[PDB]
Amino acid sequence: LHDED
Amino acid sequence: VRLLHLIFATQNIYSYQDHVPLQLMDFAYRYTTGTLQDATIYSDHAHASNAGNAGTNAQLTTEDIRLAIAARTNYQFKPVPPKELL
Amino acid sequence: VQHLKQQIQDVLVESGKYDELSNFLRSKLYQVGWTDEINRLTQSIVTNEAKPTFSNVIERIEPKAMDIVPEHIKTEILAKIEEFLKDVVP
Amino acid sequence: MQIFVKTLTGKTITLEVEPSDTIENVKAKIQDKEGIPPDQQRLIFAGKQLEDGRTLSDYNIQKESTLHLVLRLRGG
Amino acid sequence: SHTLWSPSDTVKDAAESLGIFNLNEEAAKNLAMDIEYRIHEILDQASKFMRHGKRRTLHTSDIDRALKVLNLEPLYGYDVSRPLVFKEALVGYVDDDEVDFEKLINEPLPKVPRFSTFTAHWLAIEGVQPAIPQNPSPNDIKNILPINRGSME
Amino acid sequence: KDSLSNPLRYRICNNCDRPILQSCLSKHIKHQVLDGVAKSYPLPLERKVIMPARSRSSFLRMREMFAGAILLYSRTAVIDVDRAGDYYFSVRASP
Amino acid sequence: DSCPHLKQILTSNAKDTVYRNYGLAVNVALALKLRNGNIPLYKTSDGSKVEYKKLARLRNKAVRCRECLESLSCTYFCLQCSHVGCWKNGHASAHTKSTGHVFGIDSQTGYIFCFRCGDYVGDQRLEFIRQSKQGERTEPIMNNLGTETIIDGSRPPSLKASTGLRGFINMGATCFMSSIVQTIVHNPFVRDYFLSGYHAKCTKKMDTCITCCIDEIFKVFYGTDETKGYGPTALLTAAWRVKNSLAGYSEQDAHEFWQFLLDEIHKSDTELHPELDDTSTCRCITHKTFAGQLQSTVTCEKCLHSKNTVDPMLDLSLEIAKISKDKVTLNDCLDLFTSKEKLDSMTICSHCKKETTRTKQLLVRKLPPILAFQLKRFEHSASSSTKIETHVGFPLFLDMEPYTVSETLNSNEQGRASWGLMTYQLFAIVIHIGSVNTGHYICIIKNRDGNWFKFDDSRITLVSQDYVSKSNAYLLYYILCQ
Amino acid sequence: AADLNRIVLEYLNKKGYHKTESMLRMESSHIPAPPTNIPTPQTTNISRP
Amino acid sequence: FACRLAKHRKVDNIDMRDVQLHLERNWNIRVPGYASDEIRSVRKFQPTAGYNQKVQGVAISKSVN
Amino acid sequence: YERLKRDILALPVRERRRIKAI
Amino acid sequence: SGAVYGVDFSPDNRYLISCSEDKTVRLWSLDTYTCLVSYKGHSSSVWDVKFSPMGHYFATASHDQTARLWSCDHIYPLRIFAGHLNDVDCVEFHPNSTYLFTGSSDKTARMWDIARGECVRVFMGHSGAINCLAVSPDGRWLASAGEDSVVCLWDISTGRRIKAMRGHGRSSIYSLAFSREGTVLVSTGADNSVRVWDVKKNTNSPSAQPEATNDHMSVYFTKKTPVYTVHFTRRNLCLAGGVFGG
Amino acid sequence: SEVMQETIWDCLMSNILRQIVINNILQEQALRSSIKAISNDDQISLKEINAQRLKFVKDDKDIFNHINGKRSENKYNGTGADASNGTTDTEYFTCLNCDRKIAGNRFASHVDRCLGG
Repeated sequence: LHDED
Repeated sequence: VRLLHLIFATQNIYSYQDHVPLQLMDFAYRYTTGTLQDATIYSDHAHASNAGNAGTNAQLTTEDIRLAIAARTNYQFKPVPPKELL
Repeated sequence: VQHLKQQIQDVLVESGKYDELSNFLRSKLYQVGWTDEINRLTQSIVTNEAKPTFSNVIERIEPKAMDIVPEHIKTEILAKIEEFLKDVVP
Repeated sequence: MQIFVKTLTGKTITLEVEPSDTIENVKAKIQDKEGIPPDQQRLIFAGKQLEDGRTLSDYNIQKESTLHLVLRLRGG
Repeated sequence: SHTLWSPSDTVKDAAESLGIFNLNEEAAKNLAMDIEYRIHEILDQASKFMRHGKRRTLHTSDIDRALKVLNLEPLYGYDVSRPLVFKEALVGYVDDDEVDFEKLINEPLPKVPRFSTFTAHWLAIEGVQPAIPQNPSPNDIKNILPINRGSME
Repeated sequence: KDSLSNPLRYRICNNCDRPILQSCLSKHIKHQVLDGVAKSYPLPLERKVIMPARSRSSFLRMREMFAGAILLYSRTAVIDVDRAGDYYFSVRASP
Repeated sequence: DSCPHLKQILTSNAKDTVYRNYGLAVNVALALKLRNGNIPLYKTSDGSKVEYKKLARLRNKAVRCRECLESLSCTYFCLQCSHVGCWKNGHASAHTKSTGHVFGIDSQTGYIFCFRCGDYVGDQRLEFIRQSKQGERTEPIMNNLGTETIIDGSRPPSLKASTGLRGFINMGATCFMSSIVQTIVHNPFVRDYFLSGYHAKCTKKMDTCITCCIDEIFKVFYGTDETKGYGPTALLTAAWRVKNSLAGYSEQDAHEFWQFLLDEIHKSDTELHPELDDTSTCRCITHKTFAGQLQSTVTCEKCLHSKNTVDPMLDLSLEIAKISKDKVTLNDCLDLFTSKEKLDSMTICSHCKKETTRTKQLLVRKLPPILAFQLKRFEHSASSSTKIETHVGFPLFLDMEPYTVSETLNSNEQGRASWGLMTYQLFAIVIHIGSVNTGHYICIIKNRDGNWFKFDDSRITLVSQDYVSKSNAYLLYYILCQ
Repeated sequence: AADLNRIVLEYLNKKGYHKTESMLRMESSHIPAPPTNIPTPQTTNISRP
Repeated sequence: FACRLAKHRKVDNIDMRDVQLHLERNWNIRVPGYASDEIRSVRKFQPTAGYNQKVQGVAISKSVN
Repeated sequence: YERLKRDILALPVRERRRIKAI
Repeated sequence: SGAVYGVDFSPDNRYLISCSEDKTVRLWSLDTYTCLVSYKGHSSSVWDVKFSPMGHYFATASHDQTARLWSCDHIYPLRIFAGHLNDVDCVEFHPNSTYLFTGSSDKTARMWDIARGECVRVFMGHSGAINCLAVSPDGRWLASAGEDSVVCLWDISTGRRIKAMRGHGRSSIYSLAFSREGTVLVSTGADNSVRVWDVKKNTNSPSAQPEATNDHMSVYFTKKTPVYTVHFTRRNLCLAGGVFGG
Repeated sequence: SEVMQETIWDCLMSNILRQIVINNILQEQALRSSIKAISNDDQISLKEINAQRLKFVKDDKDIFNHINGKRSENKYNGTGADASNGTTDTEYFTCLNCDRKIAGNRFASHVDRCLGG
């Protein structure tokens, strides 16, 4: 997953 | 081998380069050597080897070959489409 | 002169070999579907051009109908005509 | 006399019969060999189905004649 | 037997080359079955790589990649140049020999071809196809009629 | 000869509507074998099926939960201790 | 529309001279004449014996151009002299410009060509029936008020009855009947027997006589008569009076119904004779059109070929069980039928006294004008019967060459290949959808101009040949052509 | 062909929220769209990313 | 794989010593412990006469003939 | 090539084995 | 690292994207001719990578029997689409840019909602593979090109092909394209020929304009060159690309 | 020999083509003169040649319409009853043996019981 979520 | 050309004919690919039949036959030889080698190991395993306990006599039924192949396809040979997982 | 062709045909008819060529060609053309293909092509051209005028219809059928003859029929009947000629021409 | 029956598979079998033997009897002999009951058999000779109560001689069936065995395909 | 790849001699050659004696026949039938299936398997994968290179004459890179994607070991030592022979040999037949060896020194230099540069022209102005520039004439009447079909213009 | 060369040639009687053949009108007024064989359809012996423990475990768990709740009794296979090694097996299908 | 140059001629004695010259010209191409220069004698070829006789052959006296001397099929025999000109080099056209003789007869077909128009004269009804000798009966044959006041008069077919194409409504389970009846009324030999009125020897009525019911189906389908369903209803009433099971209440076999109709036609021809004909050799429509003969050979292990038996057949029933598991063709079915068997029977050879298992073979001894085939689409198992539903590829043209007696016996001999091509054309198919005990029957027929039609009780529809050849054939109907 | 119609109609019979009414509308997957137009920049405005 | 390889032993029973072999064979995990099962065979590369006959035959085809 | 290929395959005695695998 | 199988341009035309068999997707500038980003979420070879008609979002097709829709800012995928029993040969976006059309070697075609993930429609036929797809600008029409050599025109709502253009001999069809206004399309193949097809011969807008099968205006042959693509310009003309010279 | 042989084949081929075309042109000229409003020939229920621009009798690619373009019952639609638009189920025949209107699909079963008498 990417950082912001 | 001419029969390899005959097998090529099944898939509409009559444009080979003549190195392919050598190569794929070499491959199948290698593959089946390994297969019926470890199947022979398993035929020994049913014959209860160690550093001297009994003899080694060969029958090599189909079940042993099935075992020796399922281990290979455990880590090879692109399997059935795993749709549900995906 | 150009009577060579007629004289050969006269030999082929009188010898009985013209019948054998004509029957063989017809038996092959019927069996490979050519006879019913020409009939369908003739009906299609009549509709396309809106005419049953024989002379006008024949000119669009006959080139196409000659071309529809399978290679196998054409070269087999040719080889048989050639063999009968090989016997009577120097 | 001997006659023949070309069975469902095309295999030909032989029967020992008299000219006077009835069609029922013939069908019984075919059943013994082929295992098809008589009411399921259609026996054809010379373009006709052979009818129970008639004899082989009624149909001009002679020595070494061949009968043709079929079944029925029903449709509406 | 069952299928192609007659296991009476092929699989027999394999096993008797290993050093066994007892391979039941039906086993070798089933083995022929398996190796033929593996052949069709690899062959379709290399076809998938073939029709991305948008070519037809399948080369060896196709099957090499097709191995690399099946988590299967590669196969080295098959160069396009120095072509094949399949020389004969007889025994009291086997039709196998390779007499392409016995080298001692090589000192040849490969020659570089031109770079890939493109040649534009003009074709099909407003429906009509010129034959004057780099184009064909009506020579496709000589082509094989299943191939290059149709002509309306 | 050539029965389908042209349509049936006939005329209709205007008194009784019968179709009449022309000859009846006046009286009525008064090698490759191996290509065909090479259809082997080879098979393998065994195929793998990528199926982890987690997916099938959650599936089976929730399955038997609902099965015991609504209506062993679940939909299960049946394998014999003998003659196994085959590839497809029958089913109990007990409701 | 009509040719104005011919219309100008057709005014009295000039019309009659044109009638005579067409009738004289057609006579040397008519199969049924003593003047016929090609076509009387058929043996190992359709065109042998006649076609090429030096004195009076069709090839040198009608297919030979006068001007260039070539033998070309496209030639025209003149109406105003004995000259013959070809199409290809324009020589018939050259004659029409030079001598003014503008009408020619096509030597292959008899058709009249007008070289001023550049077309065939095909539309004139007189011209067409004149060649078949009706020119002198033309005024009674024609429909005029002066026929209708005192005598019957004839009209051309109506547009929607001309080809006989009409549905037969299902009356319960009558698809086995409907499919067979459509094959029968589109069979040319049967159609021409009915339209010629050969059943004018009859016991009288469609209530009681099965052949009269079939005649009423022809009249209703191709002409104008009582009501569209009337002849099929009369056939059902007559079928009930002879055999309730085949009268359409319950599902039944199509082949059994085919044999039933042909036998009842044969019985009608027998009943209307003034004395009893022997059968075989019967002279009825059934036994001159569908009747062939097998030769059942017995070959002993010294190669003594006796005693051979001769078995009459109206159809051949062919096994498809091998064929279903092999290359799926009709030819392979025929090869199974004509295969050699070594039997289970008691054998004593007269010539050598060997008691070895005899070789039996079935071969065709006499071929019929119409060849009917039944494919045995059924097999018998462990106290049950099932249907063989497998596709079987049938050709549109069928050569019966390797299935005839004596060909097999000439293989390897000096007389090898002495039997010629015998080529049938496919004209009808009956198909079955469903199992061995329940289903439905559809007929497919072919007529003139190569057209194929599909008959599904009341529903008639046009169909291409390439969809017909994909059908699961049960019964196949083949008519001799060459 | 018709077997597919048979089987899918039996399916939709089993799907309780597919009655006989709307199952036939489900069989209207053989009527296509109407001929529509391209949005020229005469009337229809642009849209944002 | 262990349970399958135990059923292979033609005795419908428990699984022991098949795990050690499966580990030593497919993965590269040896366990120097409880079971002691090795190959015992050099896996010789010559059965009776006829194979080495083919060897020498293709050898002479290579060298001279 | 296909016809010649099948003919050469028949040149080998394994044409019988090829014929049985239908 | 590996061979390149697909490339696509930015409609603002200062960037460039390029997929390979080394399960990378990569981004380049065009004012310095330089990479900026790498992308990795794929388990096997990526065949074709195509942008959105607007920009910002791009999609890829692979041999892992799945397709991933990317953005350009975020480095790992946003959505993953899984409905193929074999390899996803090609990917394309419908002109609204809210749909994706995958086509595969399983002889089937599919449609996806980028937000939903799951397949709105499936089209089946075309005995053989698939290689290239196209969309007509107005939103009814997709083109299926495959080894079978028969172009098939599909209608999204029907799920059944409106037309079955027949031609092109017996060879793979590698590429194709529509017009500016959907009046005409173009196929482009490996039988060394390009083939303009009319499209409105029997459709819901039957433009006929009167005086092997029809819907075939003209065929332009080449000098033994298999052809690989096209690009209709703004104007009347096409622009082609082939190989092999003579 | 080849040129003479092609010439012989061409004379055989052209004569055969001309014979077939003459038969076709004459038949169709006769049908057009006889029926000026010709839309369909007599034809048969079995499909003839595949549809062309001179296809007579209504040909339906969809397999649903007969030679006059009318529906028979190739659609098993309906409302669960009265379905078929009324094919043979809603047809009747007057039986002359008993003076009754009989449903057409029941004529055979009616005949067996009626002709008993």
